[PDB]
Amino acid sequence: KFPRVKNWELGSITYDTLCAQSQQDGPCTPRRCLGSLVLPRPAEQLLSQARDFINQYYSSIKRSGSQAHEERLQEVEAEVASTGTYHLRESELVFGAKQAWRNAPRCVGRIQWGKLQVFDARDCSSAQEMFTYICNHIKYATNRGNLRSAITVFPQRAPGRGDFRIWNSQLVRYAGYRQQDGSVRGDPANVEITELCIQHGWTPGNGRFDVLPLLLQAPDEAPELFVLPPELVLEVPLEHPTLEWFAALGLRWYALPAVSNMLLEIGGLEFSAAPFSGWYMSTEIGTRNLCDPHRYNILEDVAVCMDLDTRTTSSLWKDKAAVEINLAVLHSFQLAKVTIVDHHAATVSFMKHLDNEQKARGGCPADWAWIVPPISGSLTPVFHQEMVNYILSPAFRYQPDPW
Amino acid sequence: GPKFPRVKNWELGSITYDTLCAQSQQDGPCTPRRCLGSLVLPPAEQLLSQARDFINQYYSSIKRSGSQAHEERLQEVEAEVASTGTYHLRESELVFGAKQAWRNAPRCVGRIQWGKLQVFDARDCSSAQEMFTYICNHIKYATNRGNLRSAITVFPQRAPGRGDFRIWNSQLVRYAGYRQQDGSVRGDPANVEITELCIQHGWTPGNGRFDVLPLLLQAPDEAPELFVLPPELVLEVPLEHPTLEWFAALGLRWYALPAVSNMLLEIGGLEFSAAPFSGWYMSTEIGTRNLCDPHRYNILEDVAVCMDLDTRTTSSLWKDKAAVEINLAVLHSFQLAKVTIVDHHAATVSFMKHLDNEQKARGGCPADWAWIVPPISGSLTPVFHQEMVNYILSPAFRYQPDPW
Ligand code: HEM
Ligand code: HEM
Ligand SMILES: Cc1cc(N)nc(C[C@H]2CNC[C@@H]2OCCNCCc2cccc(F)c2)c1
Ligand SMILES: Cc1cc(N)nc(C[C@H]2CNC[C@@H]2OCCNCCc2cccc(F)c2)c1
Ligand SMILES: C[C@H](O)[C@H](O)[C@H]1CNc2nc(N)[nH]c(=O)c2N1
Ligand SMILES: C[C@H](O)[C@H](O)[C@H]1CNc2nc(N)[nH]c(=O)c2N1
Ligand SMILES: [Zn+2]
Repeated sequence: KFPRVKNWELGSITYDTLCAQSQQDGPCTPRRCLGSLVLPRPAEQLLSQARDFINQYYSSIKRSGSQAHEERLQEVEAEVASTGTYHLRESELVFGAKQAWRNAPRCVGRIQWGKLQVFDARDCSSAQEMFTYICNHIKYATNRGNLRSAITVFPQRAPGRGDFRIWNSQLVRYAGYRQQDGSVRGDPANVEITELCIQHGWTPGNGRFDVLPLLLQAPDEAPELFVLPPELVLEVPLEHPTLEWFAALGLRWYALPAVSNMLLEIGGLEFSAAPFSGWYMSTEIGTRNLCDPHRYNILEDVAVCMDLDTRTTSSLWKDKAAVEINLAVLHSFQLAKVTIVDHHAATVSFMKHLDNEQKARGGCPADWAWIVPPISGSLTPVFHQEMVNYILSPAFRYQPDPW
Repeated sequence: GPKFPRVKNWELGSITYDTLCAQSQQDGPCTPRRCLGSLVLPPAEQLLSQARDFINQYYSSIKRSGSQAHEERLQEVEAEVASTGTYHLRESELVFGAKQAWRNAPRCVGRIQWGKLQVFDARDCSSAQEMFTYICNHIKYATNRGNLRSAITVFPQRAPGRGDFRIWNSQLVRYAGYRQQDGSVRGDPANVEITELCIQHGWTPGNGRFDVLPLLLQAPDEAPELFVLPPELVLEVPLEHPTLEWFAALGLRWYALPAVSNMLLEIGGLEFSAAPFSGWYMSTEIGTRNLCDPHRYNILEDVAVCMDLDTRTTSSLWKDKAAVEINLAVLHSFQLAKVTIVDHHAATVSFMKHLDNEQKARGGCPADWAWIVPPISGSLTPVFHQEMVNYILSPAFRYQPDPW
């Protein structure tokens, strides 16, 4: 029942016992594995998730089974029985947010899980106020380049109404403009969201790196548009340690990776706007953002600058240009004094996290295909590490686009 | 949407549904509670139903399902089982089944070539010495002086109460790994045990990093016998770099023929415990895994020092830079020597084409994403962006316990 987990570089073995705490099914069955898929295909239930989560909280502060634990369980029962829902205490919300990050199987940054600033924005009643919270979050998290993990939590979902939602997938994203010639200027991942901004009254730029405005939505209201003041949005010009021409490419990226469209689930309560940020691992920018063919797709441009032979796969021009771009990202961030981690350092620290979690919890849910970096996979220790993937709560989830 | 897994390509935005998985009759390790896809290792009644299924596959493949010859073959199979407990394949059925087992292998990126496989029937083999003759013929044919050709040699199947035909070596060609007094390993550390078994069984060992191992071959109920491959049969490629002149001075080399020799071939309930198969290398197998794994030759640091990189800090990407050059050295050296090899870009491009072929022909293709994606430059290849469904179809190759 408990799976054996082996590391093939070192020959070491552990057993995951934590997986038995899973209450939520993933996409696999004994007939077929679907672990490579990106997205997923009443009082009694809420009450039991609420109890489990409260048990988790009192166990975390070592006060499991005390009177405060007992009376808090009664408070939750009393509230659900009367209202069909309940509310979290602030410190509970703080615990739940850290735990949702801890439990995220696709996150390689989890050694940092215990260090998270939690902003309680549950007293927010308008899109305008959402914006103020978001701006303070950005300023805090950015901290002049010395990035600090943060989450801001807007009011929970309520059965009698529409959700608070941030329409953007990230707080900072570059616009993508579809052209008459069918190409895309800017970031092709953000075409649809750029078009929505324009529909809701934004005057668009014409650059490759136009920071998008935010579409913020209070319950049952049309989303409202807010331009982030450019002084809040820290960006890094990309240059190269040895290649002088690289800077001429005019490439840049923003400092703050801040996911804004996922749902935060704690004790059966759902927070549909709960944006969170940390700092980048270099491959996210250098490899995926700039090199993906359905993104900025710069590989060929860069290789031609390097005067590589582009005529054939076997000169490994792609691999060569990809390394230089990742190096440029590392160099430029370090030069601009902005927090960044390379994929070797991050995966080493992830291995340590796995060992920490083994001792603490008897395992760690991990999604191998997301943990292993998108260049030089087997050069990192996580490649050689077997991993068990499963869903624990508190959790982050995907949710439908609100349009 | 259809009641079958939906499979997306995220580069292109295209969708398919896998209906082939419905044909799987064997459970993998995953459940609704937990995914275990990253784990490397996983009577007459049972046999008869596997047999019937295989015979139906055979007759469907020649477009003769339901026909007299199909029903007669079925009757023939159950009569043979009813009186002996086993049965035997016709020659053309073995050929079909071998190719099908390769086509069904979820972890193989080379499957576009599945229809082109030379199937050597060695089901008459009766000694360890004859296994050696068969293996030498396979190696010569497959190597073809560098113009490599896919091949499989099939020795006799498991029989009840009778011992197995086994090749102890994991591949027909492997380098020795000698444990040193300083605790280190000279040669390939993956091969420490088999090397030590060969010496026990009377091999006089070398003292190099690239000593070709002898074969340990086991006929039914006999102790295994040792056979040295005549060196003229084992094609090897000395490694050099196109621009970095000192690379050749490292004395690195690899062999031409990747020939897996310890896997079990299952066809219709029948188990062929000895059926070595071979193709040609994808360059990352050698340049990235065999040469750069910390637990293999582990040459990353040596090469990066030669390249004069800053090995004191992760963020110089010294590991990534050296790896790329080692991989380019592998491609270049194999090309120069005119030995068949394919890079990870061309290999994955042709695997996508294979996925498209199989969608039309069978309605899906079992594929293990973590194995299909190459170990350098993953997201630079098109398979990274392709969702995959993994399941077990039969005929199949299986891992089997080491015989010692
Ligand atoms: C502190 C620095 C952090 C680093 C270096 C980091 C790194 C990463 C990486 C590389 C991924 C895979 C993303 C992709 O390639 O699409 C990821 C995913 C994820 N991270 Fe982290 N992360 C950090 C902080 C955080 C924080 C603060 C949270 C929440 C509080 C978080 C929650 C998540 C979640 C839920 C995912 C999965 C999202 C998805 O499926 O796209 N991470 N992270
Ligand atoms: C024609 C050129 C071929 C290429 C380039 C190729 C490539 C590969 C690669 C890269 C793997 C992943 C293994 C690893 O990295 O450890 C693999 C696995 C596999 N291949 Fe292929 N292959 C070829 C031919 C064949 C042939 C002829 C067969 C058998 C008839 C075959 C059967 C298998 C099987 C059963 C596996 C999974 C077993 C394992 O190694 O774990 N391949 N192949
Ligand atoms: C907090 C944090 C820090 C960090 N360094 N990195 C991250 C991952 C995000 C940024 N770099 C990529 C990830 O973006 C998150 C969104 N995931 C993209 C895949 C996806 C999801 C849902 C629907 C789709 F259609 C597609 C988070
Ligand atoms: C026929 C063919 C052609 C080709 N290019 N490539 C191949 C795969 C083999 C060679 N390059 C790596 C693979 O070797 C397969 C053996 N390893 C499987 C994993 C494993 C399991 C148990 C214990 C272990 F130590 C390792 C086959
Ligand atoms: C299809 C496949 O699952 C998809 O391309 C995944 C693979 N691994 C990944 N890993 C990370 N970290 N981020 C990603 O976006 C993806 N994409
Ligand atoms: C832990 C993980 O399952 C293991 O290291 C796998 C990953 N992917 C692989 N992919 C291939 N092609 N070959 C391998 O040996 C491995 N090793
Ligand atoms: Zn699975």
